[PDB]
This record gives sequence, structure tokens and C-alpha cells, in this order.
Amino acid sequence: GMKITVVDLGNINVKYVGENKGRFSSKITNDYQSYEEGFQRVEYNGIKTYIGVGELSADRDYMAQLLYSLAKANTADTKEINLTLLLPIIQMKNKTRLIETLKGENFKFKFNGIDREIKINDLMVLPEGYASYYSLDGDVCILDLGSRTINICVLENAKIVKTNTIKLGSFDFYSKIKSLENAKGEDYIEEDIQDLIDNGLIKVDSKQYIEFLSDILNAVDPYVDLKTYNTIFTGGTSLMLKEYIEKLPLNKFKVHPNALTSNVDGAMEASKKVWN
Repeated sequence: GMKITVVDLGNINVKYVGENKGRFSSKITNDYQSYEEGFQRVEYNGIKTYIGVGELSADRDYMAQLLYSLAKANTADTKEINLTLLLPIIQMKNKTRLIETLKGENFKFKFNGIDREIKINDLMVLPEGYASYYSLDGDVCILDLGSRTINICVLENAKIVKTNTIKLGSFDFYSKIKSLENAKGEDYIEEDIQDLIDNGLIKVDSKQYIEFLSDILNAVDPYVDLKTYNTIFTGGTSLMLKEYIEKLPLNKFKVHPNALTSNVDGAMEASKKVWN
């Protein structure tokens, strides 16, 4: 039995499940420590990274957190594993580079001062939300509607067929509202607008939100037919448009504006079905 490990490289915390399970802060630093032995740390490819301290932030950062997680998840008798790697949806545009880095490769590194090594046999890279907000066994579309960018992740026949980015976001909607307001004699900038709508200093008609939603959907159309997928709208712009999104002619969909999360144990059970 090839051992399996799940690692979720989240923006706030990292979680892992192998022989052992754990969670640690996604903070990292490379700052020099005069008492290195008092810290969680990895040394890989000449870089010493302190784990769980420093700041929330890179290729070398993911590698540091991943290698640390794998050293914690399994003892040194484990020489190779199949890996399920869960990433925030925006970072899914790194999948191709990560597979080439990891699949079939051995890694030598120092873990809290101890030489360790781990080989990645097979590998699955999937967006956070796996096994908790969407299921694959398999036509899923995650639309992250951000301030400046739409990130699209399409999982078809249970594998990623597309990641795409579009330069359209709430920033553009607030730029349209700003224009209208200043034409009334105001002198706002874009960053003022959101808070002024919230507290009523700027009134916005439901028609304006509907038009902006239609611009988003038309920008997405060249890339993906949302009717054909189980579609999850996420991101802060999905919050702004929730009530209008829920009125759209889409069969299987959902609005979850906050970052998607995965039950790492649920992700492990799904992974055992893939490889065992």
C-alpha cells in the first residue's frame, strides 16, 4: 500500500493528514535567528525558512511549507507517497508548474535540523473546497469574482481543463458608480465608494447591479458555459451581487463569497478511493 498524504496550503493556516495530522500558521520568515533550535524550520535548496512565525506572504515558500508538512505527516520510514495538494482557487494557475516540480521527484531537505527525504509518486492538485463544497468522483466551475480579476477554475470529467483570468472586478463597478456620483458634483475616488454605498451616502439602483452582473457573465461566456457545470460563485464581488446571482437561469450553482475550505479528512477519504 502506497501511503497517501493530504496537504492544504491555505492562506491563513496549513493543514496536513498522513500517518499524523496537524495544522500550523502559514506565516513564514527567512530572518536570521540566533537560537534556531527554538523554531520550526526547513532548509531546502540553500534556503532556511522558519515555519509558523513571521508574516503572511513564491515557489520556495510553497516548497518550504509542503516539505515541512510532509516531514510532520509521516515519519522517516516513509520514503514515498501519493500527494493530494489543496490550494486556494486563485493559486490554481500554478498547478502545471507544481506538477512538473513534484511528480515523480525526490526531495532532500533538513527538517528541524534533521536530514529528511520524501519522493512524490503520483499527485493531485485541486482547489480548496474539495470534498466539502464540491464533489468529484465531476463537472465543477469555481468562479472567484475579486476586486480586480475573475479567476475561473473548471474541473471536467474530474480533472482541470481550464484556469483563466479576466481583468474585470468590483473595482470597475465602483469606477462606474464614482463617475455617476462626481457628475452630481461629488469628488470621490474609487476606494471611497464601497463604504459610501454601505452607509447610504451613495444610493445604487438594483438596475446598476444587474447590468454589472450581465457584464461579468458575458466576459465569462467565451471561456465556460456555466449551465453545463456545477458552478460556485465566490469572492467579494459575489457577495455584492448575491441576491442578483441567485435569480439567474442556472440549474446547479451556489454563492459562497468567503474562501472555500476543505475538510482534510474528507479529502483523504476521497483520495483513498482514487489510489486504493
